[PDB]
Amino acid sequence: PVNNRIQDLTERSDVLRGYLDYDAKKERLEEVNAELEQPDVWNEPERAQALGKERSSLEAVVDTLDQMKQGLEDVSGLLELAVEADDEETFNEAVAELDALEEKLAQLEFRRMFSGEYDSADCYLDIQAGSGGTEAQDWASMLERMYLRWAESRGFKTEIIEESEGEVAGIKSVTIKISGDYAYGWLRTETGVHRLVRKSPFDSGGRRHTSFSSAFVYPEVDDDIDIEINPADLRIDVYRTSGAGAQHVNRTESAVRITHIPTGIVTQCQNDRSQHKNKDQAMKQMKAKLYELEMQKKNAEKQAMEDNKSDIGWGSQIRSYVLDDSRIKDLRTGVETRNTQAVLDGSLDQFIEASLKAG
Amino acid sequence: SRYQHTKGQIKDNAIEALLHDPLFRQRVEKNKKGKGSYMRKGKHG
RNA sequence: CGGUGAUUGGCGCAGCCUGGUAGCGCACUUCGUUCGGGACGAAGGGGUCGGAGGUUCGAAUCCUCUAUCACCGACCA
RNA sequence: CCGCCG
RNA sequence: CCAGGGCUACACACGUGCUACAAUGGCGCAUACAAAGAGAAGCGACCUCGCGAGAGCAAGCGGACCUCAUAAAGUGCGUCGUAGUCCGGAUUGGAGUCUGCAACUCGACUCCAUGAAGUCGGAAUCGCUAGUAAUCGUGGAUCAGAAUGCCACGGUGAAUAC
RNA sequence: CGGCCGCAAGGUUAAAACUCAAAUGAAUUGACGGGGGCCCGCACAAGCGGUGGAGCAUGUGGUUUAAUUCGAUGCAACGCGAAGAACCUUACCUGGUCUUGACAUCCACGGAAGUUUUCAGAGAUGAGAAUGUGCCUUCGGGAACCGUGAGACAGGUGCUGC
RNA sequence: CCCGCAGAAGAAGCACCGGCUAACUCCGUGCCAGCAGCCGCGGUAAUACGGAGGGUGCAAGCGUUAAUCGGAAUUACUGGG
RNA sequence: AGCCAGGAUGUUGGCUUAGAAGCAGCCAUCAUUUAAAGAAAGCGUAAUAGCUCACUGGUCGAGUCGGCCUGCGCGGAAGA
Repeated sequence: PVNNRIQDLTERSDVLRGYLDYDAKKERLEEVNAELEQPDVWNEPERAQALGKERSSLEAVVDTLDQMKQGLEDVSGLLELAVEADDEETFNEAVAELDALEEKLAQLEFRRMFSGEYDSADCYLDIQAGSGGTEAQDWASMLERMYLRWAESRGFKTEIIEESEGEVAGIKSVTIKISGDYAYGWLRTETGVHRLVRKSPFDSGGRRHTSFSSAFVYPEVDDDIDIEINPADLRIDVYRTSGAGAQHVNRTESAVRITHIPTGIVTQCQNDRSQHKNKDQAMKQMKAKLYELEMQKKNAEKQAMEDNKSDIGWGSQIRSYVLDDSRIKDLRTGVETRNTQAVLDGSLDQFIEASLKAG
Repeated sequence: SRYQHTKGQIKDNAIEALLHDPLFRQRVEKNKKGKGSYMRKGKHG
């Protein structure tokens, strides 16, 4: 009857405990309040509010699970002792304690895999085949069918944007937009190199290959809301232009220099006869030069952050897909499945949910 | 430990540059028997 | 700054002056051919004409305004 | 006569 | 292990088939000529009922004898008059029969009504040289039921190979 | 590179770092050739009728699905495994149940096997209420079958046809 | 150097084990970790990786590295094309 | 107007049970004790404390407080 949820709430209550070190969170907490046993923490309020911010996190994480620790026993214990009575008011009161625990569980589910910097926004997959010829390209499209049969099965919407098909079979690249709610939160554990071992129908020898394919998940965000700065932050001078033709080049202050003191770049203009046009041209010229200092601010972050991803070693070989030997092994979390034709064409929640709990 | 990759100063993508790098080249194996299985001396003797 | 002449399918261009009906090649789709891909052949499909408003019964076309691009003139002290 | 590739 | 469901889903694409697009044809009446198989919780005459699928009754036969079982194209006679038409038999509505515990998903068949595309088929492409191709029906296996498939049988019967 | 020679083009002299574990020569057996000669099969040619367009029947890919079980996928997969999916088949799906088990062997205890129906449940199962109590005597027992417990183990249409 | 004293008493490692080249199996791992003088091993039944048992070699040493000649008739007078 | 007094309570007000006890904000903006005392106008606190002011008595002893319509004025007002 209702024992299938009683058995289900127990198994997903201790995986949260094991993948947070439930005994060792109270270990850190008992170190936290030990410093709060000292009275003189109030002399350093930059340190003081840091400790109390860590305290309520360590309190509310274990207090959701410590009330869950009694909660698994007594809600079962309300029904397993009054199955002797078989009372109908007992079924009314059991489900009231139940969905409260199911709310405490699911808000602690969505606590850790929430998580940070527009993680709930919509998404973009960008799958490539890489190297290997046809067989790498036939595997780039099996990943395309795999995620499109997964991400449609959990209530999201697939939108193929850019696509590069193979010469003979498969695809060279695909770039989908997969939109829903908490789309990027389910797909952020997919950025990696998916390794396929099987025997090609496209090879003439029927030999055994080991192909690789990327699947780069990145979330969406708005790019630029960028306008003119406050004019107090820019200094405008005028001067006589350097040139020849008459003393018209050497009588009027028709040049202009707009200097941007939060950066220090000097946009100038001598193009026109009139100062009001030179100032109008040099102002637009500097907003172009404030685009490029904000592009190079973004592009330097794009290089510096992924000189780290390049140097991780082994370039994230995540999830060996060894179809010929009929198994599949995730790498950073180690979850193994014997069903290959189920993980192909959907059913990726053994791999995703077990990797959202781990870091 | 680190990995000295091919593509000097990778800009954008941090995972689709290495996919062309010979760390992720296609490992294809040898048959036996199979179109390309001649021994001449095997592993032993 | 004015003045001149464009914006037509995924792309490159016709038709626009002369108001009623939008094509050409390439690319795409399906089929055929081949062991397979290209090439080749056979079928097709695709736009309401930069945005906005006028004139007329009716606007891709005719006026007017912008929006972008291209060319030209910006001279004498 | 045309007939490229694996 | 069990009950219901699915393998019968359907914007689609391909293969292999059957039915056609008619007049060397359709329909109606009459009438001639086969071979090969199968049959016992099976094949099921005659008779009676039902327009029919079938039912009731009740012989015979584990069979060269009893049943399935009237061969169909053919031929005689009449009509149709070259029209999407008396071609086509799709889809569908109603009423049913049988098997089976059960026929909604999802069976075959009969009756009445419905009357779709199709007027010989682009590039292409397949099979066959003789009782073959083509056409015409018959039987069997699997099987309670459920074939245009498969596997067998005989009817008519070519054209062409320089 | 340097020198010498040349109007020039360039000739002549002539390295090294580095890199590979071979490069090569003649000849043998095959295979291939838009090389040659000879020869055969519906291969072409000469014909006949198809397929490709239409509707349906069936199989497949894709898509859908809770599942649309799995295998076959150039020729040599696609009316193929299937000589027959309403239930069964059936391996799949959703839910309801079971653990020495649906099937096998051994041990210990019970019970002759079975036959008649009720009730609950979708059924599997969960109790009943009834009836029967034999073939060979060690007469702590047989054999046949059923129920129960304990562990060896059964079970697998799970994987690899590389 | 000799005599006497006690007590088997204080005293065995290092390399290798696919072929060359003497000496083989089990387990772990699965083109990974690693080996390597050359050819090459490792892709799930690895005598080649790593460990174990066994064996072979040398032995107060045993291996690696470097250098030299040898094999090399591979600068050949001996002794080549 | 000064000067002396009080300036109460459940009220840790839920709130995000990290805070707002009046003090960043949603409401509500009550009833109580009251002669009065905002379920708070500044200060002060991560939030509670602590210091005042509204409001309330004593004191004193006669005029006082904020707006309207206007007359003349001041600042704003730095050049070779």
